[PDB]
Amino acid sequence: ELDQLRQEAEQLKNQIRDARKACADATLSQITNNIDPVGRIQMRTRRTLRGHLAKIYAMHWGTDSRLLVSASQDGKLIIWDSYTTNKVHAIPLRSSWVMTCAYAPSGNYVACGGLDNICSIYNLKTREGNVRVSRELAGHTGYLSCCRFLDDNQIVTSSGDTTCALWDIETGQQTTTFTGHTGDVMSLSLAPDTRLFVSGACDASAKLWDVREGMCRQTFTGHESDINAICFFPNGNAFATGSDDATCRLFDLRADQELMTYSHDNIICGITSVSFSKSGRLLLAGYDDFNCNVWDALKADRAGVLAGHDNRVSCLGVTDDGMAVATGSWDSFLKIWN
Amino acid sequence: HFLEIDKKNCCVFRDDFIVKVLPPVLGLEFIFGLLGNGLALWIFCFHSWKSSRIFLFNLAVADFLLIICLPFLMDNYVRRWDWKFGDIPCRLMLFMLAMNRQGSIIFLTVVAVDRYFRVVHPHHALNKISNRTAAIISCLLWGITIGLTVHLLKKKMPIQNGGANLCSSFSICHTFQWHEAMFLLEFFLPLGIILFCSARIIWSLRQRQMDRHAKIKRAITFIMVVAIVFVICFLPSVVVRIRIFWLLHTSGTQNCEVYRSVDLAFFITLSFTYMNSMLDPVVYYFSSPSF
Amino acid sequence: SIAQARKLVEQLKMEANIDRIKVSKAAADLMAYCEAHAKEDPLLTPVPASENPFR
Amino acid sequence: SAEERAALERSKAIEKNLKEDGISAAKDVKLLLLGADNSGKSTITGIVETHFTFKNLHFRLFDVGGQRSERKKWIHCFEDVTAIIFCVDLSDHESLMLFDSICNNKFFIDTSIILFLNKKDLFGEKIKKSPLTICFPEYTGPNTYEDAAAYIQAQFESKNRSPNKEIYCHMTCATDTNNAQVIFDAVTDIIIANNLRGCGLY
Amino acid sequence: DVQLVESGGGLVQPGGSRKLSCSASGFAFSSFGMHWVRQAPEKGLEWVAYISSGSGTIYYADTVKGRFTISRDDPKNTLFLQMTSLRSEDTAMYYCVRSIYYYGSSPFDFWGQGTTLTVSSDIVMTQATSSVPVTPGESVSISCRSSKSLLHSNGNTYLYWFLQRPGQSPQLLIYRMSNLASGVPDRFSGSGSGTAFTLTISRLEAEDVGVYYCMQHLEYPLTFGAGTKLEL
Ligand SMILES: CCCCCn1c(=O)[nH]c(=O)c2[nH]c(Cl)nc21
Repeated sequence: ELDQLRQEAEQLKNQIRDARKACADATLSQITNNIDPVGRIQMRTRRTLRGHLAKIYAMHWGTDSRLLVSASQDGKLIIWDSYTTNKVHAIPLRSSWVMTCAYAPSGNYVACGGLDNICSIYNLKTREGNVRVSRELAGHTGYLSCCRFLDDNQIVTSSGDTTCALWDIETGQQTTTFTGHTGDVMSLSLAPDTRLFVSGACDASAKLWDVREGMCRQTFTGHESDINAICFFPNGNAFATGSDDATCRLFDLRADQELMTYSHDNIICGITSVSFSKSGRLLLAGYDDFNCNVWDALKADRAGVLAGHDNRVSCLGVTDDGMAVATGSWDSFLKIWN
Repeated sequence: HFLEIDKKNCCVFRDDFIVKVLPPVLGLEFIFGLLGNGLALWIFCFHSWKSSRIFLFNLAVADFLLIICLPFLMDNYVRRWDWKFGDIPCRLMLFMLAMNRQGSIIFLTVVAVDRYFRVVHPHHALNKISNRTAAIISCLLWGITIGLTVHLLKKKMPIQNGGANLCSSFSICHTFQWHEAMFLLEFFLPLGIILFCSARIIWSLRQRQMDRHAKIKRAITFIMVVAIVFVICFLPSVVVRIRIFWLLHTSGTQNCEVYRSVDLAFFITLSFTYMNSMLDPVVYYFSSPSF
Repeated sequence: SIAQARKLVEQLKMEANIDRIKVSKAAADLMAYCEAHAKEDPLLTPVPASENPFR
Repeated sequence: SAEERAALERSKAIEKNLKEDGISAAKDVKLLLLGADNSGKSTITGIVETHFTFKNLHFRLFDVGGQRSERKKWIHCFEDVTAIIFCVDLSDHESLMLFDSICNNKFFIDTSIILFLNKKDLFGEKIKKSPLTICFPEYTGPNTYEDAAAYIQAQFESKNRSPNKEIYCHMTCATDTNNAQVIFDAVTDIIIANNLRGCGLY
Repeated sequence: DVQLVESGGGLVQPGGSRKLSCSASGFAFSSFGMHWVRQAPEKGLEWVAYISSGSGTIYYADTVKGRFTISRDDPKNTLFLQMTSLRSEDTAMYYCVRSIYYYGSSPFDFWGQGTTLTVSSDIVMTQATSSVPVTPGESVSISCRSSKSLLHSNGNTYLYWFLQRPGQSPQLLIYRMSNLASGVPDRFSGSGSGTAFTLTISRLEAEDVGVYYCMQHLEYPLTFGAGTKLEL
């Protein structure tokens, strides 16, 4: 009985392969060969937000494109005024082992989580002037790896226990739970319209989730090893994924298959962030080799190299205005590049 | 042979053996120090992240200034003490050496006391001072180098000694010999600090039986031989200067002819501090198996 | 295990039946979006000090 | 601007507070703690932090065994630990694969391991009833406490390959206070080694 | 709730001395600044003194500098104003005003109840109108002007608007001349630029009767306008 189900699943996967291959009437390069390159896109260090005591593990940009929140295993989530380097808040964490953070679109809330298996929703605009935990969201069986806000109330989270979940910070309960990965769900990225999101798992597969259905919609694959970071293309019809296999791939949602593979024989180090620029021409991948390598997303070749860290980069958040790209790193210096 | 300075009778010699013997020795020391310490500075500049590296940086820079200054010693002695460049080069030269030698000695002592705190009191907060604190303490030690020898710029020179113009401070005569008193002190007291630190570090390592590892056993050898090379380089010059003061005190004046051999020995053996300048890069450049 | 595999194959069918478009159309749409908005990205184009807040 | 200047004052107050907290934290020593299930750790839901003080040091021990996830994805957090305390239930000896994995992990080639063989008395009594061949068929020697203990001790240390680290094996009967002294002096040797490394001399 | 209460008022002989204290509760007093603002018995507000967080910086009004001294006991959540050589002009009700400064912060957001104390080159702020009779349902307008342009080069314009209801302490309504204060209805709206500012009230209700003071924060000492009475 079980063997019949396994055979039918194999037949279904074969049909997936056949249908995906039939639609591949061209490659991205075969069309983009008529397009001129961006040339040498050199970028330089404008500022350097010093002040973390240890390795920085996450950074996120406020929707106003000025405040940036950084989280480090020193146990402090500090909010930076990026135009003046002034530190605005120094939030003490209940545990030092933070691995992700998020800045709410309204700017009212700052999320934080890590090996605690608990996601803390800090409230910034408290009447008493201090910043205090609003909720301590709990229920994952493993470390919360990445979290993002859809609005001030409901936060989506991704955890090492092969699950992504959608919370309500108004009640602390899960409104919906997403399951289906085999490995740890290392990273997550919400689409620009927040109607749906993608997550990359340590089983080298990336999935498309629908927050209102509560179920998967499409599944993507193609890296040899775990996906470390993932981010939507700003048009909402594609997303880039960066694996530990020292390559970044661009997956089209409507074409249901990988379109391009950014890699270079000099590279052996794993990816750690795959954020785009606002026009989508530039994919500012960040590498464990201490460098951020800007790939021209359509010509599929290197546009430039950004360097300066004495240790691996942990984030490559691009401002919502496209004005600057921040790069936190394990040497505690969150440089601002523009 | 006579020279008069500060209304005091003094004696000076110009025996040809100086230009026969010194220039080859100081030239070999110049070659060794220039190559080794130049490559060390090159590494440190384009190939600092720690306070001990900051102290080694200060030592290497002082040695770099001194090695850059030696070719004027070359000229001076190939000229047989006929200092053609005159007043300002003479006084600037004399400071430069004085300041750079002392600085090299005091850093070396500071590196040894650093290793002391790093190995006998490993947890002590002095091991945790930031690079900025190292920079300010380096500036303070540089201030010590400057203030302890700044008088030598005020010393009037050069002095006509006959058919030549003498550029020198080590004139042999009784005076309030501040510079020569420093010369004595900079050996004896840093010798005490260096030897005390080295002895305590190798008795701390042996007491823990941690020399059971080969790398620690090599560390034992370095930490011991630093004092040995220091003594080999400086001891003969300072002990000869102590003789000079002994002979001046006992044998009296107006019979200077007998001191010629001992002055020859003094000048020729003094170049071992430059020999020290050649060998110092062993501390950092020619260092442990990371090198 | 049997019911779990049944759910797995049912999900595979539900994902298989989704609509799809030719890759040429997708790549053309991505290029059209990118080139339509190319003038408004301070990273791929240089920004003068008059506009740049990170001076 | 008379508004921005007060924000600048706020930034330099909280920067000072960050520096003071860092100075306070620098006195602690962070040790990772590992071992098999029920294997001696308890005698000596997420991360289980525990801490104690000895000779004015403030040791922090992390029992991370609660993480039901791949080591590879979170072990990089502990890259900065001073030492790894590894425990073995000697009365059992299946942990050798875990030791092999953790000793040569990409992040720990420079971090020394402290290795407590635990429940040694139960092992000695078991030797009077079962040969060491039962948990190690390859064993070739007499059935006695001292030789079997030395064998498994060398067997654990034989897993290291990198010369850049040391394994400080030790034995405990889980009925003595000597554990704190053993860890303190081992950590003191470890800190001296790290200091000599920092001087470019080790 | 956040609460501020001050004490130490009464009648003092001219030339005497008195200590006024401000007691805070329910908020992180150590991280807030504190100001003193005083009101003559039938006149608009006037500024007195400042003290920053952690006692780092202090400022005084020109009419007061040296006559008063301001200090705070952060662990006791108490601010002190020590006062000497009281002149006839020093009779006023004194309000304790909190403030906190960072990007996006709202200074002057909460005011104490005030203590009646009685005795036996700066930017000047001016309002073109003294009284405006108005009725509910209609819109209302109040306007204020400055001698110097408040729009600093960094883009902030530091005009502030306070509403004082009869028999009560002032409350913040508009800060930095465009932003709406926390907790105030949406009826109010600031506007203007440079040296002229306007506060617009849409669909007025009787709850908004009172005196509206414009204020600048571009430089110390801070200065209040004479106040426009929106009278029912
Ligand atoms: C200016 C030349 C004087 C010669 C004697 N002399 C000295 O007075 N100070 C020195 O530092 C030094 N080094 C060497 Cl070799 N000779 C030295």
